[PDB]
Amino acid sequence: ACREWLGGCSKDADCCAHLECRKKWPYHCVWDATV
Repeated sequence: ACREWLGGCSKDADCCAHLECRKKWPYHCVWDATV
C-alpha cells in the first residue's frame, strides 16, 4: 500500500506513517528525526 521505514518515500509527510521523506536520493522514509 505504502512504503515503510527505508522504503521509498514520495511524501515528506510519512509515506506510510510515523515517518518523513529523506532528502537524500534515493528518497526513503526514515523515522522523522528523533521519534
